[PDB]
Amino acid sequence: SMLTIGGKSFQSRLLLGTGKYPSFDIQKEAVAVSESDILTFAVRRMNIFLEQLDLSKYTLLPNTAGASTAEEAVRIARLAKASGLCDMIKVEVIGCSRSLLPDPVETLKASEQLLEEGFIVLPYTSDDVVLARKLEELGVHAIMPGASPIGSGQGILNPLNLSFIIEQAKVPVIVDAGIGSPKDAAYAMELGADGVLLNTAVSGADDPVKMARAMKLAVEAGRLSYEAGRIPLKQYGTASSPGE
Amino acid sequence: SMLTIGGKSFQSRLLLGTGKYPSFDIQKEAVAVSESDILTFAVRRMNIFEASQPNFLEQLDLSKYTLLPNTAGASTAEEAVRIARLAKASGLCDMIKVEVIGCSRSLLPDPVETLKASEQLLEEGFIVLPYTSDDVVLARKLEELGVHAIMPGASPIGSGQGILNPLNLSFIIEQAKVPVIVDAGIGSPKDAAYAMELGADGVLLNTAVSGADDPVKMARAMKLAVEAGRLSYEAGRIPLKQYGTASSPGE
Amino acid sequence: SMLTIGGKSFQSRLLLGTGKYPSFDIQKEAVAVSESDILTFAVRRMNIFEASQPNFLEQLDLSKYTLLPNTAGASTAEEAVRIARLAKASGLCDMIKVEVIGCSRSLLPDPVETLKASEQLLEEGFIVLPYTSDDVVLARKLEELGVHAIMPGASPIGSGQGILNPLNLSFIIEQAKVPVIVDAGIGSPKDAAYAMELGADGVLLNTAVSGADDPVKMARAMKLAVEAGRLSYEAGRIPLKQYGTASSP
Amino acid sequence: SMLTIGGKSFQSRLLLGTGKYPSFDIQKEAVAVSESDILTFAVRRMNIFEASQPNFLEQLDLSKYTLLPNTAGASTAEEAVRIARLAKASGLCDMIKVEVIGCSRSLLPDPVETLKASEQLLEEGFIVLPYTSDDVVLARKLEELGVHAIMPGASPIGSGQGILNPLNLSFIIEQAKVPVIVDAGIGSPKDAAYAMELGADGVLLNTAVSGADDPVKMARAMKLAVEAGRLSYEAGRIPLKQYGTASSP
Repeated sequence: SMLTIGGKSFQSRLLLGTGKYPSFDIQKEAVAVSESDILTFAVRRMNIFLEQLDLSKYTLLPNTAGASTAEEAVRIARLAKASGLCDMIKVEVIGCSRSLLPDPVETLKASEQLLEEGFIVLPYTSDDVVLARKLEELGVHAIMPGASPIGSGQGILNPLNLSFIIEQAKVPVIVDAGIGSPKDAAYAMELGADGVLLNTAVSGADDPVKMARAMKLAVEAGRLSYEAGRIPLKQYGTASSPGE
Repeated sequence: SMLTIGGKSFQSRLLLGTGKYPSFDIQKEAVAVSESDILTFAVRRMNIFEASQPNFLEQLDLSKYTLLPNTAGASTAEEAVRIARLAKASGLCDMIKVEVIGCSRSLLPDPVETLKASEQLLEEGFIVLPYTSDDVVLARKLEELGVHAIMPGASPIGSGQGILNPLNLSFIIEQAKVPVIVDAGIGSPKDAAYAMELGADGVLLNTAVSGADDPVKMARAMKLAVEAGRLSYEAGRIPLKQYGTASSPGE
Repeated sequence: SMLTIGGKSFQSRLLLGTGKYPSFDIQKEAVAVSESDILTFAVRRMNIFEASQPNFLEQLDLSKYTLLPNTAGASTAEEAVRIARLAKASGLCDMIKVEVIGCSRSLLPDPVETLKASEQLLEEGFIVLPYTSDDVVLARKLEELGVHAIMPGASPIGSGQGILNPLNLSFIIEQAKVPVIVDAGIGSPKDAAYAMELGADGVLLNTAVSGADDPVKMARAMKLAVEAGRLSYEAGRIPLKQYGTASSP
Repeated sequence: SMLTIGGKSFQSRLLLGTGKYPSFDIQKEAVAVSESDILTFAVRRMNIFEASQPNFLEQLDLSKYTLLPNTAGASTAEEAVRIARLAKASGLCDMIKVEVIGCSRSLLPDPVETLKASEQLLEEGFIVLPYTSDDVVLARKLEELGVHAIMPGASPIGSGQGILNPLNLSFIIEQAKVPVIVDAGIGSPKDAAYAMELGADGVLLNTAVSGADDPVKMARAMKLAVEAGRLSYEAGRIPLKQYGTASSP
């Protein structure tokens, strides 16, 4: 089924970040060739606290990057909404300055509060399997487990956990950041994810426009493969596969 | 600079295998949506070798593609040469894929026989593309014979495991003076994209597509994956963040 | 160095589970050859409940071990606390392993219930060691409650997969202010050794030893593996050579 | 069983290189604590090849070990044969490790020259052990020449990455009719243990030990790792649990 969040459907399963591109011209070009329908951005890092873009053609997913506690995240979200730049909110509460991995307690807390306030909520979380279900039980509109640490470029580090999260989900699962190249974006969709959220892997490339194109194709390719029923892994029964 | 083998250029970097699809209609549609320019097939298992088996490449306009018949079935260089000669005599050979399997369990290639068959076929005027392992120096040895491309396998034929040794593949691509096309052992788009991301000039696929529940859709998936991986390669992907933890000896 | 938890030291950094061995004779021999000083056991499945279940500690001279009863079987913090109280009242509790599984399929831990149970048991005077996931910040949240050790799993219980996310484990061990012991998901010596090579203070295993065709021999192997891994960590292993290939962006 | 090569038995399954230690004193104690019975060394780089070069075997009591000189440095089969002959004339050769590197960047072996050198040395009466890649059929071609052991690399020499293709190594070990010893590329105990867990008859290492901050302690760690891995192989480890997720097609 077409990616649907909070009752709204999207033709593109690729969520694109904005803000760290070399220039607005390159950013606008990248956004276009990506064909993304949902654009995400760090609210804090903006004048109100992305130009040359007709926001009327996109759904805005501002995030609370910079927040250390649920309270700071709620403050940022309320401002985004009041500023008219929020169709849905990406709850992001980083709890480690070194790894930049999310704080589960604060994410759980902020998600519950923002749901009570009427927001369409999408929490950025780790690949902790039960935690993901806990977030869903609050009533969030999507769950966004990270493939790996933000900006690591390592791709998905724990396919097994991601598989558990996707298979138990009752709302869309979108792999968020930690992506480095098309192979990672494709793998996420191959595992059954409903979409992928990318930012630095594209804006940080030597040629952002080309990479944005590559990611668009990779997400499509991975989704098609998932739907097509790929071949299984051949069983050889050697020592490298204990129990086989 | 698109894929160029033996002086001929190809718009598509995806080489598609034919012959094991559920039907000729599905195969035709798969070939079309893949946009592949080079079609590969095991000639030994076709009507031309014996009229007890249907022929592949059916319903296909052979004039719109470059044919890469392979010597699957050969156990020795001599058997490979026999197959190649017959394929050429039958008008189904533009280039030959030298495949000499030396293990019935893993289906991995025999290096000695592959080197032998490759040298012989080059002497006979063929455009030669050897299927080989990811043994780095072996790849250079093959190039030194004068082959027109080197086709290291990502993993064993039909394993569906993708690239098992990206480091070795990286060494092979970085030292090559002719195109490098990752051949089989591919299971999904992520693997095809990765090959291109490492710098491969192309990917050769068969069972991954023909064996999927929906071959036509997977054919389209692989086409997109190869294009995506190649684009990423050209675009200069971001590096890996260095955290300096014990999981990375040397930070 | 020497493993120290709650101020108590142990010569062996290998923690061993009891209760699932083929027999008590084998369990006794496996425990002995392992040289482990800390034994864990699921109180919920023992005789100290309603119906007479087996006494997993039968034939063992308990004066030779520090007891770490666990709350396996608990679905909520409340049930975990009750199990811990039971172990304490039965005189079989030196420290408590808090385990609250939240997924019947993966058997992965419930972070909310684990946080809750840990805080409650600390309030009740126990030396607390929570079993947790490899969620990095979660590990710190547990430490910040005042627990005496953190026990992140290498992979799901009984998976035999070994360490699935060494990076996350590395962050957990490097930020920790209490001992970090990799718990379960271990399949063979290579995994136990890796855990120690990453800087873990110890490893806790159960079925990888009890479920092997030769439990006693595997106990010996794990003993040697944990020792080897630790020595390597201390010896300063060689770095990864960099070739500058596309496979290393 | 016991590691047997050319009819000769060895108590230790750990083969150790010499000549790259911080000092001969450290080398001696490292070799001692490793309990290795077979020592390898690069003849082309020591005194017997050029008086201007030192003797990597100083202070060692060679009568306590079986000598496995290697042809490291040889770029062709001819050079390898020459090095082997020298080692023999110097009375420093019980078995010969054939090593013909064909890439200066990766240091990976030349299959053609290795095949050629092995054949020639066998003809000249040597007990031959070729260093090779993890090319599965290549390993068998070498065996079929009549060699006494096959030594596939886990990864490139000095890479410290451990075993990069366990599947291929598994095929090599399962098809072999002679001992298979994983040679170099090893970085820590987890790798040595894994090699044995896959069923290797032994492991050969050098810089992972000689290059550690504490070579003596690392030598001990590797001794324990090889023992642990072997014990696990024999003990019958637990299988990999299957969850039937998309991550396992």
